[PDB]
Amino acid sequence: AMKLMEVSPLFPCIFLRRVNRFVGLVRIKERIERALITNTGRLNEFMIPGRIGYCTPKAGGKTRYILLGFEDHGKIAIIDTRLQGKAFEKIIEKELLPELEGCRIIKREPRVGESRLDYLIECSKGEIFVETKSAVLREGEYAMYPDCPSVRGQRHIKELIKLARDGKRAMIVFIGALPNVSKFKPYKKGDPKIAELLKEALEAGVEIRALGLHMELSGEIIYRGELGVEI
Ligand SMILES: [Ca+2]
Ligand SMILES: [Ca+2]
Repeated sequence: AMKLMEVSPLFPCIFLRRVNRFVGLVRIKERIERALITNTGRLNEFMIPGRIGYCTPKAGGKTRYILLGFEDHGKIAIIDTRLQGKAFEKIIEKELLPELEGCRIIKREPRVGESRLDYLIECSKGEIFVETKSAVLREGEYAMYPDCPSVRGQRHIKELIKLARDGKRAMIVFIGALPNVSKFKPYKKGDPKIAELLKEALEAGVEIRALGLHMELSGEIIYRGELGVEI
């Protein structure tokens, strides 16, 4: 394990209810507060009235707090996809993935086919498109994706497959931002098309990685290393 970054300040809160896919209500001390949710998943196991979450302030505009994660086995599971992405960016910056040494992000959200993928990364010998996905659904030692059907994700995997068949470099990285997981697999029930598409991706040449991450109550974000991938 090693430290990537720190989030400050971090406020414990009580999760009250999800208003819609973008917003939740939480209790912070005396106050009921609107908190941004940046994760399109159901997060049914986390979004339970009474559960302890962790928020950070947001300077402007619509909402003043971001719900970053939830208490999970004494640590914090990171649900916020923006934070997960920032953690990934630190991994790239610090060159902590040997295969991506000497590589850096040159474009964020470039258009690819009918969609956009997270990153275009430039290396010494060429470029690589990298899509990162949240994997915070737990089954024992596994982090899983997704927790419900994702058309957005089906599209992304299709564009990755097409890149690889065109002989371009393509990668999907699952961010297993849960403490105490050592492996990754697709949650077939959540989206059987995605599980089928990930198999097709492997065969086509799309590189698949999964990373273990969590946040400590201190705000420190910890990179545990890679998770064992099953597809
Ligand atoms: Ca994206
Ligand atoms: Ca993404």
